[PDB]
Amino acid sequence: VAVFQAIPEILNEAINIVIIVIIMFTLIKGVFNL
Amino acid sequence: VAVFQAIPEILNEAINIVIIVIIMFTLIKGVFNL
Amino acid sequence: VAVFQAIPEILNEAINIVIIVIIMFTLIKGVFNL
Amino acid sequence: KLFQWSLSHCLERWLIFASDIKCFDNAAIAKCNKEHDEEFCDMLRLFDYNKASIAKLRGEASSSINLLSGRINAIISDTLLMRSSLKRLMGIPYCNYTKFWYLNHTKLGIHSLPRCWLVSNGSYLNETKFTHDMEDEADKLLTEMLKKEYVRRQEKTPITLMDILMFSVSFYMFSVTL
Amino acid sequence: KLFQWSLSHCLERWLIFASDIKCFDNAAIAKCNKEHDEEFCDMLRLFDYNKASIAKLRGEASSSINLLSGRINAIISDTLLMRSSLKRLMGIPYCNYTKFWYLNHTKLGIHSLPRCWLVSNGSYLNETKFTHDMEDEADKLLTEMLKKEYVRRQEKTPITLMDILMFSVSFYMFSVTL
Amino acid sequence: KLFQWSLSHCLERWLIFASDIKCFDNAAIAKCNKEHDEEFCDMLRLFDYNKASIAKLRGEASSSINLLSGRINAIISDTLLMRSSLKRLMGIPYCNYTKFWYLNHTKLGIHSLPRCWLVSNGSYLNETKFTHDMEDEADKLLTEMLKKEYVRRQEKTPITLMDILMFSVSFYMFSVTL
Amino acid sequence: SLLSGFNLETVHFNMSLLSSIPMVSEQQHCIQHNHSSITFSLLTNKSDLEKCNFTRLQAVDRVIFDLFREFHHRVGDFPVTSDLKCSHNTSYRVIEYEVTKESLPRLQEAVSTLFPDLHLSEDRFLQIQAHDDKNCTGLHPLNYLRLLKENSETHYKVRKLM
Amino acid sequence: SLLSGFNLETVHFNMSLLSSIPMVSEQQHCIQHNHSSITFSLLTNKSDLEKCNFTRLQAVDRVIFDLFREFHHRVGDFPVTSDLKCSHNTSYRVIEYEVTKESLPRLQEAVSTLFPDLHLSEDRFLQIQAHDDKNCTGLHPLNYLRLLKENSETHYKVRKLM
Amino acid sequence: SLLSGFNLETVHFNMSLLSSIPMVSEQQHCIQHNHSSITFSLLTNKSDLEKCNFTRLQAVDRVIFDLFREFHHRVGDFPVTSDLKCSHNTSYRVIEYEVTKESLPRLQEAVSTLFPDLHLSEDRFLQIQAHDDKNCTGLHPLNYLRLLKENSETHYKVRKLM
Ligand SMILES: *[C@@H]1O[C@H](CO)[C@@H](O[C@@H]2O[C@H](CO)[C@@H](O[C@@H]3O[C@H](CO[C@H]4O[C@H](CO[C@H]5O[C@H](CO)[C@@H](O)[C@H](O)[C@@H]5O)[C@@H](O)[C@H](O)[C@@H]4O)[C@@H](O)[C@H](O[C@H]4O[C@H](CO)[C@@H](O)[C@H](O)[C@@H]4O[C@H]4O[C@H](CO)[C@@H](O)[C@H](O)[C@@H]4O)[C@@H]3O)[C@H](O)[C@H]2NC(C)=O)[C@H](O)[C@H]1NC(C)=O
Ligand SMILES: *[C@@H]1O[C@H](CO)[C@@H](O[C@@H]2O[C@H](CO)[C@@H](O[C@@H]3O[C@H](CO[C@H]4O[C@H](CO[C@H]5O[C@H](CO)[C@@H](O)[C@H](O)[C@@H]5O)[C@@H](O)[C@H](O)[C@@H]4O)[C@@H](O)[C@H](O[C@H]4O[C@H](CO)[C@@H](O)[C@H](O)[C@@H]4O[C@H]4O[C@H](CO)[C@@H](O)[C@H](O)[C@@H]4O)[C@@H]3O)[C@H](O)[C@H]2NC(C)=O)[C@H](O)[C@H]1NC(C)=O
Ligand SMILES: *[C@@H]1O[C@H](CO)[C@@H](O[C@@H]2O[C@H](CO)[C@@H](O[C@@H]3O[C@H](CO[C@H]4O[C@H](CO[C@H]5O[C@H](CO)[C@@H](O)[C@H](O)[C@@H]5O)[C@@H](O)[C@H](O)[C@@H]4O)[C@@H](O)[C@H](O[C@H]4O[C@H](CO)[C@@H](O)[C@H](O)[C@@H]4O[C@H]4O[C@H](CO)[C@@H](O)[C@H](O)[C@@H]4O)[C@@H]3O)[C@H](O)[C@H]2NC(C)=O)[C@H](O)[C@H]1NC(C)=O
Ligand SMILES: *[C@@H]1O[C@H](CO[C@@H]2O[C@@H](C)[C@@H](O)[C@@H](O)[C@@H]2O)[C@@H](O[C@@H]2O[C@H](CO)[C@@H](O[C@@H]3O[C@H](CO)[C@@H](O)[C@H](O[C@H]4O[C@H](CO)[C@@H](O)[C@H](O)[C@@H]4O)[C@@H]3O)[C@H](O)[C@H]2NC(C)=O)[C@H](O)[C@H]1NC(C)=O
Ligand SMILES: *[C@@H]1O[C@H](CO[C@@H]2O[C@@H](C)[C@@H](O)[C@@H](O)[C@@H]2O)[C@@H](O[C@@H]2O[C@H](CO)[C@@H](O[C@@H]3O[C@H](CO)[C@@H](O)[C@H](O[C@H]4O[C@H](CO)[C@@H](O)[C@H](O)[C@@H]4O)[C@@H]3O)[C@H](O)[C@H]2NC(C)=O)[C@H](O)[C@H]1NC(C)=O
Ligand SMILES: *[C@@H]1O[C@H](CO[C@@H]2O[C@@H](C)[C@@H](O)[C@@H](O)[C@@H]2O)[C@@H](O[C@@H]2O[C@H](CO)[C@@H](O[C@@H]3O[C@H](CO)[C@@H](O)[C@H](O[C@H]4O[C@H](CO)[C@@H](O)[C@H](O)[C@@H]4O)[C@@H]3O)[C@H](O)[C@H]2NC(C)=O)[C@H](O)[C@H]1NC(C)=O
Ligand SMILES: *[C@@H]1O[C@H](CO)[C@@H](O[C@@H]2O[C@H](CO)[C@@H](O)[C@H](O)[C@H]2NC(C)=O)[C@H](O)[C@H]1NC(C)=O
Ligand SMILES: *[C@@H]1O[C@H](CO)[C@@H](O)[C@H](O)[C@H]1NC(C)=O
Ligand SMILES: *[C@@H]1O[C@H](CO)[C@@H](O)[C@H](O)[C@H]1NC(C)=O
Ligand SMILES: *[C@@H]1O[C@H](CO)[C@@H](O)[C@H](O)[C@H]1NC(C)=O
Ligand SMILES: *[C@@H]1O[C@H](CO)[C@@H](O)[C@H](O)[C@H]1NC(C)=O
Ligand SMILES: *[C@@H]1O[C@H](CO)[C@@H](O)[C@H](O)[C@H]1NC(C)=O
Ligand SMILES: *[C@@H]1O[C@H](CO)[C@@H](O)[C@H](O)[C@H]1NC(C)=O
Ligand SMILES: *[C@@H]1O[C@H](CO)[C@@H](O)[C@H](O)[C@H]1NC(C)=O
Ligand SMILES: *[C@@H]1O[C@H](CO)[C@@H](O)[C@H](O)[C@H]1NC(C)=O
Ligand SMILES: *[C@@H]1O[C@H](CO)[C@@H](O)[C@H](O)[C@H]1NC(C)=O
Ligand SMILES: *[C@@H]1O[C@H](CO)[C@@H](O)[C@H](O)[C@H]1NC(C)=O
Ligand SMILES: *[C@@H]1O[C@H](CO)[C@@H](O)[C@H](O)[C@H]1NC(C)=O
Ligand SMILES: *[C@@H]1O[C@H](CO)[C@@H](O)[C@H](O)[C@H]1NC(C)=O
Ligand SMILES: *[C@@H]1O[C@H](CO)[C@@H](O)[C@H](O)[C@H]1NC(C)=O
Ligand code: NA
Repeated sequence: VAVFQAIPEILNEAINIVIIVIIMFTLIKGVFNL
Repeated sequence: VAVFQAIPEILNEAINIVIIVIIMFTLIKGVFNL
Repeated sequence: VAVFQAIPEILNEAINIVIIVIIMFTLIKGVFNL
Repeated sequence: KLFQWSLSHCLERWLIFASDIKCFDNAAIAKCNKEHDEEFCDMLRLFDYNKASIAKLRGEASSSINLLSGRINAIISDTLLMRSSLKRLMGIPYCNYTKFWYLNHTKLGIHSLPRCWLVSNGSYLNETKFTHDMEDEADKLLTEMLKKEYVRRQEKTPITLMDILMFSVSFYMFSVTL
Repeated sequence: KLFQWSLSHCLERWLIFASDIKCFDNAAIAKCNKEHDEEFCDMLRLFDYNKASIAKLRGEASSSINLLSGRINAIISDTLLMRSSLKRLMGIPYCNYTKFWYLNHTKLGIHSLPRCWLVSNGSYLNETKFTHDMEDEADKLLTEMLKKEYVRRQEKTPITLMDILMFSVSFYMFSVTL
Repeated sequence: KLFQWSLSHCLERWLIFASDIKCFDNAAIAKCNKEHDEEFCDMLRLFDYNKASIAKLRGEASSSINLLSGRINAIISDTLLMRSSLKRLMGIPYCNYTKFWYLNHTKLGIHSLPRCWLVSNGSYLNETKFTHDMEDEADKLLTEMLKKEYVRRQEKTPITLMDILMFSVSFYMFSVTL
Repeated sequence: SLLSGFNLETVHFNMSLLSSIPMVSEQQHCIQHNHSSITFSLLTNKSDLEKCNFTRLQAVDRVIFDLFREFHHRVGDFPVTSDLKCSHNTSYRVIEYEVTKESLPRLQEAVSTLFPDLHLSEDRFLQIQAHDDKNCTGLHPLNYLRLLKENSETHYKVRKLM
Repeated sequence: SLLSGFNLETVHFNMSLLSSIPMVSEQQHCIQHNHSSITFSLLTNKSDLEKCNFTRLQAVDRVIFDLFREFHHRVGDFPVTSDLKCSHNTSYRVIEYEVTKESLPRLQEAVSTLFPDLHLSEDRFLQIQAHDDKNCTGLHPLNYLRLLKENSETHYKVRKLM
Repeated sequence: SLLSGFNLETVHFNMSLLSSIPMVSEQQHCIQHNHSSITFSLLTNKSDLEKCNFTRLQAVDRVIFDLFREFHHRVGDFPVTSDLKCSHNTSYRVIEYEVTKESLPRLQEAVSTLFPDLHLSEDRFLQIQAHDDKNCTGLHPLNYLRLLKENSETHYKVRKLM
């Protein structure tokens, strides 16, 4: 649960938001294949 | 030969095994194209 | 403009040239789709 | 190494806690190996030297205190002791080496290296007068947690393997280009 | 922290510049927090102690100089002062703590931590006699710029997020494999 | 810098090896630039000061030893010398500054910074009594090899270029999404 | 804020096991090494003890000599007019310093290094009494390490100027 | 090269506000703490001042005592034959050291620690004159910190050998 | 294990070229700076040398004075009753310390700092003999640096207590 716990503290930084948005779009392409 | 020599020492770590398995599967897809 | 400014100083190193060539080829594939 | 004197804390109960915790994990004590600017680690060096002198100098009690003259800079930092003495003589809040505060994160479980509870005018400083240090130590805890995780990954992950990953993504892009 | 003595530079105009710059940004002064091997930071500690002694010891002037005996190693590094004295007595170019040169990059805007302008034979050394140090400091500026950028990214980017990125690229390759 | 005193080892044959190696590469000596807690580097500072005093103080032999009184902390670490003296007086194995062991990896070719061969009871310690230190130094060699490789890559690779790589993978995924 | 999630915990060291290092209890004006202790009392009456023969004190009671030696070197050049009287006695172990007007600055600058709240006054005596069984309360090494550092660095300033 | 893009800039500290720390102006042979200063003059004539009573000087003028104390401890064991004469005067504040043949090595090894270009000569006097209003020019703490470090580390070597 | 692949190699420094720094050969009880050496011999017979005039020794033989000065300061306050006899001779250079009962502790605490295996005994003399050509074997700077550090830090403890 360490991954989830750290996320709220430092979501402000832009780099972190940009990275997360890229990860989410990758999952969306996976759903598209299915 | 430095690449091969370092590999035996620290193959125990999971991350390293996961990375190597991904590399091997990439070569397999290359063979499939051929 | 920080990204562009740093580039001339250390373009000599091979790793940096290899990385840049890979980035350029990725853009070329994007143009091919278009 | 941190424990130079004692050669072949939790067992001997060096630290007393009011919170019901009885010991610190070995990593917590390791956090002082290269930390000569914190007085908690200096007291750890003093306790290590005490164990070593109890073991190797049990015979003569005269030598056990005739050796501490002009040799304290070997065991503890002279700079920290003299800074404490000067701040005490100037009236500035100083570290008297007695009380050590450390931020224990309840959820994540990580804690910070205990820092000295500065004392001024014969009374311990109120929490409200070093809360800036507490906030700095919390931010330091988060940043150093992530930095230490990166340091350990670099220590035990082949950088050549990472470059091979980069080249693998590269030629996978080359493959799907066709 | 760098400023141990003064507790609750630009405002008090500690630094004099011939270039028309009036102050350094807080990060420039922060660059000395863990730098005990540079005399510019030592002079910063001396000015901080001067502010603290002006504030807390304004009453008696006798104590303000009766406390500096055997307590300078608390404020400044003894090693640097004794190295300066020894180099001066040997004729080697030494740092007399007066002139400090720092490389200001005009375009990128970054500057280096001011280093001591070594003095030999009663005259400041010519630029041509430490230009190797200047080139080393320029290379250090570039390398430490990139290193500091990496350090800050590691400090404030979840390494677990990066591993999730790696696994995301992995299963995206798995997806397009079909 | 490591060599403060001598200004404008292999050539002068400072180090004697029984293994037929005649010198260390410049990086091996550089490994002491910021290492004040190892006695091999302290002896390197002593040899540098010896070269400087042979050059600049060849005239009067009286001054060459009238200057070493109260100025050794400039050349070598006082803490290490006093720790050696205290450990010697307590019977603890101490470093007498004579023998230095370093792990030379035959295949990879990297070696470790020479550490002091501790001496107890007038005889050098047997290998079996510090083999834990040898194992720690081997693990340190591997970890610090990978850490140094990462440090150099960060020093000479634009982090902005890496972020551009991340965004490039991102929009390549966006492209193949269509 | 950030500190809301974090909790403040207090760590205290176990000074009872610091037998080797001498510790200074300011609450009882006591320097204790192992089970041996020396108590600093501001007596108002003059004892009948003879002059201090330090070779004899070393031969007879090494414990008390070792205990007060750093304090005595922190006192520096004691005035000749002032009387330093040693018991030279195995059981009743007492070293009495006469707090004369000339001697008061040095003795105060030493006790304020060891026991900041001990205010020496003129026309009195500072009796250091050795006890082989007194367990002093409040023992911390800090003040003794300060004494050692002051002795090593500022020995010159406490010596006579002529 | 790399240095072509970079520019060399000079940083100078503002020593005028270093009131607490004593500073040493070698250009005027002056040690100044706050507004108080002591000037080292190589006088060629013998003053009529009496012998130095340092308790009286401390009682009377604390400023001058504090200013010259580190220098005096750097001089070490002054020869008895040599004459150290103190004014003990609130207005005309002067401490004169006789530069005898026996005393010249110590006095030179002290002035060369403070003022390297002051070459003391035999058959003269070193007058330290206190001024409550003289603003000395060239004040830097460096030499006084060197004096303090030499006093703390090498006090033994400046004491008499028998 | 990990250490199986790695090999243990020994590095020894070349002390022969350390001409500037004095080195201490404990095998020959010798302190050598450059080609000059001083040998510490426990003589059983009393020499006819006169009392030590250190100004004259400095004027005459600077080499021997510089060589033994740190050791002499490590001896501290030599007893007046004990006899320190200097040759004051260019060729036969000998400084003899009388190991009296009172002087034996200081001389032993100094030789054990320099030469731990030299056990001084009462009713003897410690002769430091200067040689301009003796090449002593086993020269390491370590003991002389220990001597310098002990002199700088613990000079107080080796001075008389009254
Ligand atoms: C370090 O310091 C300590 C502390 O100061 C010194 O210890 C002191 O040592 C003294 C010398 O030995 C000693 O004096 C003699 O001690 C004996 C009695 O001591 C015990 O009792 C006293 C209290 O005394 C009273 O009570 C007892 C009974 O309880 C009676 O016997 C006494 O008479 C008194 O009524 C306690 O304080 C002690 O702790 C002991 O328990 C006796 O030998 C001796 O008494 C003789 O002298 C008296 C006057 O001095 C006299 O009144 C009495 O009648 C005795 O006279 C006999 O002996 C003399 C020769 O001396 C002779 O001429 C007479 O004809 C007759 O035969 C002394 O009192 C101290 O008592 C003792 N103090 C303490 C507190 O222990 C220690 O010596 C010192 N170390 C060194 C090396 O100097
Ligand atoms: C710390 O050191 C300083 C510096 O050395 C000491 O300061 C000195 O103190 C002396 C003692 O008090 C003092 O001597 C008396 O001072 C008075 C005059 O001082 C002023 O003038 C002098 C110059 O003197 C000339 O000019 C004035 C007028 O401008 C005339 O009045 C004088 O006669 C002279 O012509 C300046 O230098 C000072 O700065 C002052 O401005 C007088 O009280 C006194 O004069 C009497 O003595 C003279 C000889 O000593 C004599 O010629 C004259 O006629 C006077 O004689 C009267 O008094 C005597 C008793 O002393 C009596 O027998 C006679 O019958 C008659 O009534 C002195 O000159 C110094 O002047 C002063 N120096 C300086 C530079 O300030 C200071 O004391 C010392 N501190 C301590 C604690 O010792
Ligand atoms: C630092 O210490 C060193 C070491 O102690 C001192 O060096 C000593 O200095 C002495 C004073 O100058 C010196 O004594 C005179 O030296 C001369 C001979 O020295 C050589 O020979 C001796 C051995 O002597 C024997 O052998 C030689 C021949 O080989 C014969 O000539 C001798 O007679 C002996 O048989 C070696 O040890 C030296 O190394 C030298 O090679 C002579 O001038 C002189 O002899 C005279 O005195 C003798 C008794 O003292 C006497 O028996 C002899 O007959 C001579 O008498 C003549 O002179 C006297 C006046 O003195 C006069 O009354 C007579 O009528 C007659 O004319 C001395 O022996 C030491 O020899 C020398 N020692 C060493 C080891 O070198 C050094 O001085 C000192 N430094 C200072 C500044 O004090
Ligand atoms: C500091 O103290 C020491 C030691 O103290 C001694 O032991 C204590 C336990 C206690 O009993 C003390 O009273 C005692 O002195 C002092 O050193 C002693 O000094 C005395 C006096 O000089 C010596 O006695 C003399 O020693 C010689 C023989 O050893 C000889 O000169 C003398 O004998 C001749 O004279 C006597 C008469 O007095 C006569 O009986 C003899 O037959 C002969 O003619 C005399 O005995 C002690 O031996 C010394 N003891 C030691 C251990 O050194 C020291 O003096 C003192 N310091 C000061 C400054 O006072
Ligand atoms: C260093 O200086 C101090 C203090 O100096 C004093 O003050 C200065 C401002 C200046 O005025 C100096 O001249 C002055 O001395 C010296 O300490 C003083 O020493 C003297 C001499 O011993 C003392 O005077 C005596 O003190 C006692 C009473 O307090 C008593 O013994 C004497 O009185 C008897 O004798 C006188 C005759 O002289 C007679 O008038 C009386 O009626 C009585 O019989 C005499 O007054 C001072 O009190 C001391 N002052 C202080 C403050 O301690 C010190 O001696 C000197 N050091 C050296 C080495 O010379
Ligand atoms: C330590 O040693 C120094 C120097 O030693 C000197 O040189 C050595 C190489 C060796 O020869 C020694 O014997 C020699 O002393 C000593 O300093 C010397 O001290 C003496 C004695 O005081 C001085 O001699 C006197 O000096 C004055 C003139 O310079 C004058 O007082 C005397 O002359 C009068 O008396 C003589 C009779 O003795 C007579 O002949 C004259 O005509 C006149 O009336 C006398 O010459 C030396 O000059 C000093 N030398 C130096 C270089 O300073 C020092 O005393 C000694 N220390 C101790 C504690 O003993
Ligand atoms: C490095 O050089 C630049 C360019 O000269 C400096 O920028 C100046 O900054 C001062 C202070 O704010 C301004 O008054 C000037 O107008 C600026 N000049 C220009 C041309 O923009 C910069 O401050 C220098 N950096 C350092 C650390 O000295
Ligand atoms: C200090 O240590 C001793 C010995 O281990 C132990 O018995 C004691 O309880 C400790 N003190 C405290 C207050 O915990
Ligand atoms: C303390 O005293 C005890 C006996 O009471 C002894 O066993 C122990 O060794 C002593 N400790 C020291 C450090 O001298
Ligand atoms: C530290 O200060 C506190 C203030 O109350 C005090 O209780 C404690 O004993 C002090 N410790 C020392 C060693 O002075
Ligand atoms: C030094 O500081 C003072 C006080 O802030 C200021 O007035 C003065 O101008 C400064 N000196 C220089 C040369 O800038
Ligand atoms: C310097 O003197 C002034 C008065 O001139 C005083 O207000 C100030 O406190 C003094 N400063 C120090 C550090 O003693
Ligand atoms: C430093 O050296 C220069 C050389 O010209 C000199 O002007 C300056 O005053 C010196 N500073 C000190 C503190 O010696
Ligand atoms: C020490 O150095 C000298 C001078 O370079 C050289 O000749 C000598 O061989 C060296 N000693 C050893 C034992 O290698
Ligand atoms: C050592 O002595 C030689 C002559 O034998 C001289 O040339 C050299 O300078 C001396 N070295 C030192 C460091 O004094
Ligand atoms: C170090 O110890 C060894 C033990 O045999 C000895 O041979 C060597 O000379 C020693 N060196 C010093 C400087 O004591
Ligand atoms: C003091 O502590 C000791 C053990 O260190 C114990 O035997 C004794 O009872 C305690 N109390 C007193 C009053 O001595
Ligand atoms: C020293 O005094 C003499 C004799 O009075 C005088 O001629 C000379 O000018 C004075 N020198 C100085 C520098 O005042
Ligand atoms: C010296 O500086 C002070 C202020 O520190 C000022 O009042 C005075 O005018 C200046 N000049 C002189 C000559 O005293
Ligand atoms: C000692 O070494 C020197 C050179 O340093 C040499 O000339 C001499 O022959 C050697 N041997 C002796 C016995 O002096
Ligand atoms: Na020191």
